[PDB]
Amino acid sequence: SEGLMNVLKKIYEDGDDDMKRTINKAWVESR
Amino acid sequence: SEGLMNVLKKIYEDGDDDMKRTINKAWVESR
Amino acid sequence: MASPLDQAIGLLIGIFHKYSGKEGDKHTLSKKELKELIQKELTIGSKLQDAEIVKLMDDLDRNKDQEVNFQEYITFLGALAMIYNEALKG
Amino acid sequence: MASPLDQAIGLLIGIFHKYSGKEGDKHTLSKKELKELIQKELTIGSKLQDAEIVKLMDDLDRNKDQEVNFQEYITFLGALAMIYNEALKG
Repeated sequence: SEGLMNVLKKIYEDGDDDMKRTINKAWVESR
Repeated sequence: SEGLMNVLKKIYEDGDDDMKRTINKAWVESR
Repeated sequence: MASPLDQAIGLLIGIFHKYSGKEGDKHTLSKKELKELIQKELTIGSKLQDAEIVKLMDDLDRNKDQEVNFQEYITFLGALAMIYNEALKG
Repeated sequence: MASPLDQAIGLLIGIFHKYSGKEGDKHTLSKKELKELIQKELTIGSKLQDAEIVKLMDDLDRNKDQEVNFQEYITFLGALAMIYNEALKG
């Protein structure tokens, strides 16, 4: 495989809760 | 070269200045 | 627990994907859809700066003329943050 | 919108410049700077992943082979943002 994205995919597993709220805020401003 | 920074300056000078506010917060809050 | 940076890169995602979502699931913006992002995010309504936005669009389209990809749109925001002058001084 | 984006690009500089400017006026991150930036500002999911954090640091330095510069660090955050592919699919 590309190798790169498989190292970066380990940072996804950090378990954050605010990023998925802030994306929704940045969408909801244009409703 | 193209006059990149001279066209991007027109956006720096249009931004709401929260850039420098958030920088100064992030420089204080980590201690 | 990467929350402070993850939500800031999440702001750039949540801005960008509104404008591609106008036509589909894609991770790209076409040159006029990119200009829609600029005018709808940076609301210079009735100002003379749209002549500067069509040049800013040509600086963005220099990555690819047909449609500008999300990663190159972030590379351009990296230049925009560097050209801010005061930000990298304090 | 403008102010929501302008503070988010201010988060990236509010994180970055504390490390690049730690021993001068410098605008680049060396291998120790980027690792200290992540372990202080983002922490981690588990300390067992730190061997993959030094590989992410080596993939960041891939751009220059000594120390990574600001636009290249943001370009790599564009690839890190692309790993959150669901937010770029909607």
